[PDB]
Amino acid sequence: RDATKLEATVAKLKKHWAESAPRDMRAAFSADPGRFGRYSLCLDDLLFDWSKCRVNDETMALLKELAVAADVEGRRAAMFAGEHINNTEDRAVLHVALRDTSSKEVLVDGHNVLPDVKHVLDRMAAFADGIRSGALKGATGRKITDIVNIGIGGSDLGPVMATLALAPYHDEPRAHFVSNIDGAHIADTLSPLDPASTLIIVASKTFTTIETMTNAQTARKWVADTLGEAAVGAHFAAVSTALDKVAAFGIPEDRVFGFWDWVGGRYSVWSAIGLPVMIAVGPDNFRKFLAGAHAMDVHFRDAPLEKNLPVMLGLIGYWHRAICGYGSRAIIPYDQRLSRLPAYLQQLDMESNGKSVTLDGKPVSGPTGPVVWGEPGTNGQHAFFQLLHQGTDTIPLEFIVAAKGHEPTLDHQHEMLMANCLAQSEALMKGRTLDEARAQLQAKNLPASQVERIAPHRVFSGNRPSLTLIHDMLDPYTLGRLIALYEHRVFVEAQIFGINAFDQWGVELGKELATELLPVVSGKEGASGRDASTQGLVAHLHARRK
Amino acid sequence: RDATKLEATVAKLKKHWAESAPRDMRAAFSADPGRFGRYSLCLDDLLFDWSKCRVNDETMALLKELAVAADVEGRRAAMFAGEHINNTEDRAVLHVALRDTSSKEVLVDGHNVLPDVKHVLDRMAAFADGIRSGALKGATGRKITDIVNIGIGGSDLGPVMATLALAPYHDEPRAHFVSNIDGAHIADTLSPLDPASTLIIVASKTFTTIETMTNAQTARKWVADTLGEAAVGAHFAAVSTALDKVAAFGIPEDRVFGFWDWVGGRYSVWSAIGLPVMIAVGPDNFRKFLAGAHAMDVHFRDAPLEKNLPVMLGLIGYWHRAICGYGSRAIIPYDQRLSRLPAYLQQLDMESNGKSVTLDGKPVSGPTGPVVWGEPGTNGQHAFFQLLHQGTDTIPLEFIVAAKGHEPTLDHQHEMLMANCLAQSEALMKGRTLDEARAQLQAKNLPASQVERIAPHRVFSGNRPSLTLIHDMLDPYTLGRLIALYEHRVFVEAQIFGINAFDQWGVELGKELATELLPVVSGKEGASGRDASTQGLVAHLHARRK
Ligand SMILES: [Ca+2]
Ligand SMILES: [Ca+2]
Ligand SMILES: [Ca+2]
Ligand SMILES: [Cl-]
Ligand SMILES: [Cl-]
Ligand SMILES: [Cl-]
Repeated sequence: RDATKLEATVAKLKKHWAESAPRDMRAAFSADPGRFGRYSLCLDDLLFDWSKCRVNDETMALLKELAVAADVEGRRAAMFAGEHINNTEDRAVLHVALRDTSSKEVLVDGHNVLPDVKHVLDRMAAFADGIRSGALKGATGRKITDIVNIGIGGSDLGPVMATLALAPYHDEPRAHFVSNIDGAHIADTLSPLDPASTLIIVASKTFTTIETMTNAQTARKWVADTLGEAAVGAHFAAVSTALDKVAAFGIPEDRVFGFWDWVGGRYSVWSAIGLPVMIAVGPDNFRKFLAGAHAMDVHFRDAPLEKNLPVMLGLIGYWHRAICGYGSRAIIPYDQRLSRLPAYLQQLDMESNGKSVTLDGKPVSGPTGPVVWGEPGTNGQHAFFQLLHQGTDTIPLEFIVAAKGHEPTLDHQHEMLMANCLAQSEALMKGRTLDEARAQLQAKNLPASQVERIAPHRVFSGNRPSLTLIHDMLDPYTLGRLIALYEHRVFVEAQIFGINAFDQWGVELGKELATELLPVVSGKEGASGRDASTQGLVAHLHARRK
Repeated sequence: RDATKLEATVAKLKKHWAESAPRDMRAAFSADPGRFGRYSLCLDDLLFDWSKCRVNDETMALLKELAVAADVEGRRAAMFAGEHINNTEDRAVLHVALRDTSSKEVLVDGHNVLPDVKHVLDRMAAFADGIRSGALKGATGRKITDIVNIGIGGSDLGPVMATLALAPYHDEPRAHFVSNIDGAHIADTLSPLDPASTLIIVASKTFTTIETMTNAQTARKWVADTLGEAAVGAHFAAVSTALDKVAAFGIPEDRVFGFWDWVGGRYSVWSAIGLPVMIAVGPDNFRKFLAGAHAMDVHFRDAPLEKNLPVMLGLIGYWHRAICGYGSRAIIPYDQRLSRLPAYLQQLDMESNGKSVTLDGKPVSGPTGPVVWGEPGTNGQHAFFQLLHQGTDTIPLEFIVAAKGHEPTLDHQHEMLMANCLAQSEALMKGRTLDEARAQLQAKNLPASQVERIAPHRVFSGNRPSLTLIHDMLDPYTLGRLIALYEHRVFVEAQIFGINAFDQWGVELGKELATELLPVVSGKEGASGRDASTQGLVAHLHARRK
């Protein structure tokens, strides 16, 4: 890594944005239709087109220089090598090992981790098969009809996202996900269910995660109240490494599935944490999900910078955020089954890159992670695209769509879906001028004064950037490949930012203060010494609760 | 409205923010604990506390001057009076009339709308009661067990949000919501259902909404394929005013429920669009939902500026966006049942205020609507609060929480939920200095070298603003009151921005281009000279579809 060169290149990119980057995208496309080919890449059926971004050959040359000066490639090699690149926590970062079916070995501290990874998946598969087949029954001999995952953050969003995304691959048992400490979540989830046919999965590495374990004890009582204490072992599984604590809870060791310190929560869906996903779609589908991620990993590791999809995606995201000054990015998947992808991507991106200090503990040099937000298309069009088109800020779009849906009789609806996806990016680029707006109103034969009055309200600046990702069909493999692409774009951006993508020290202060405030809120102690707002809110809660 | 006074006051606010607004919030609270009282207001049980925002008495006086200069009060009166304040469409704006049980008359174009409003509600209630009781059966004589709403935008987000929010008040029948043109949505929703016990509600004022009516024809074929053509009339209701088209489709007169041009989509959950919510919770609960909104309407209309909750919420929202420069705001409801509130507020806020021209068609003077986003607490803490605490940008928080949950046996979970809510706002304000981070590490007896290595990563800037809203319990009335609060804050901000909150010209370009693109995507027509990216994406789709 070359700090001087990196800084010089950042400055060149800012000068370039100011003086040389394309301003009129209609004109750029008109004069230079070759830009589609130059600013797109494929990996197998996956097409990544960033040609509607405000870039030219000089932009891409500078971005390559940036990737080189940031040592994206060397930092990547360190990750794959099992080096302790999570420096603040002194840990390896090896979510890639979780889906690695090609390497002979991957070493962490002198130990080949691959056999352990594969052994856990094998045990998960045997368990999932048994639950799915009815071979493994509840305490009164019933086939399990419902599974309830209990976890927070990374122990939840991945499982939810993937399970919903793979609905066509999921039959019985039904899958439910509890995460909020709010009692509404566990209460509303368990109330319609029968304990006799329900499996609870408790996802916590330590088995002391306060919110998860509080929910877990509520579920434990729900089982034991109806089926008796002895039934707990037939109605629970644990995703945990705290073998002492899982035994104390009454979960047999053959229903406990572990993972490792080098699996970050927001990168854990590939591990034992994905157990509810594997129960939902079956082990074969879960392994296809792993295989798709693995294909993206091999590509990420091996493709030269100019052909490397995640590197280009990270470079373009960095461009948008740090150089163009866009504070957010909207990720709009044109697939209702990806309804919970944006929320997943919020954790992956924002918790990784929402950082103000570098690896070495110094203040960062520019903006770091942007706000990530979105909803599926077409839904989002009818909620907030008004602002994306006519708002005062430019917000870059990341579009995702499949060439084929899963409904053989509704391909016409899929055609409308695709047309809308392509039309929105086209609209953001081309806009509509006052003359064009005027002409449309004149064609309705409105009075001249009304045309003149309304026309300015129908103007669209255009030149708003977007990129589009197209895959053949959202199947397990394609989903895995998509998530991995985003894991690696986030890695890339973090390296350019100079931050640790793999720690999360920013959650500690809230936890600390929540621990102090619990007995205060519960009426067990005073809010003496705290700020007057915290005091006033505590006082109000107490008054309203009395 | 005084444009020169308004510009002057904005300039004063910018100068005040730079030079005089509080920079050290710990000091601001410790020196002046009275700030909690001065920067909070109540309406009945509803507490609104903005004392953790970066404001003092001079900020608040300037914001009052701003409201006066913008003629917030005159514009509000014009809304309540039925004037055509949606000037670009030449329409009144009277969502407030939909819940108005106190006024003698509300006039639009000389006609009292209140009796029509109340008559539609009465008809909806009779229908809802019949469906709920089993008096109104399917074509083969079954009690309806499932309702499926089909709509886009404002015909979907409100129904979804409110039905989830009021889960404790919803028994039978089950409620489902279809919106995406993606065939996955209607197929996944209808697949498990029995047409014999299913009622489809088609929400489209025109009954020509392309996505909704495509979905509606798919649902109609689903009913007719199993039950026969004649059965359609017993399995559909319409929220529409297109009486000829509704009759042609097969929907009887007594199951069509209308609304008016002065009800905007994103303000429509109070109208006949709320029918599925009314079938879910019952008419008595729906009327309580309206009553809560009405209580907030009367307050908004009648309270003086500095005692007016929506006015002060809009002024603080404007301050954050236009003065402090915060491009987004995070709305974090500490209630799992409000899981779809942020998505609802995105449409309400962003589609209203994501505008670049003033009422008179001139370019706006500064930033308009911000990006609105969020997830419920505590879930969001474990997803993205890392970034909210330690990211490079400050993003203001709007917290919402209840003093009491619906599960007495889980009130300890509710105490944890409230403690986390208060801890997050406290943490955002207070932060943690380097010496404070070091002291925590030193208390764990870590080596000095480790203390110095780690401490900078555990620093929190603090001084990050938030406001908190507390209500006693999320019941129908409280939900109604909360949504109305946000309708009116959006109103208030729009008046300061000088824009039309009530049009949405920005959705037209995308629709236009999607209509054109459909036959090109389908292959029904050849190419016709679009940009190389659109062409490239089309060619890829054709290639992958065979
Ligand atoms: Ca399925
Ligand atoms: Ca203190
Ligand atoms: Ca800003
Ligand atoms: Cl996590
Ligand atoms: Cl004109
Ligand atoms: Cl009609």
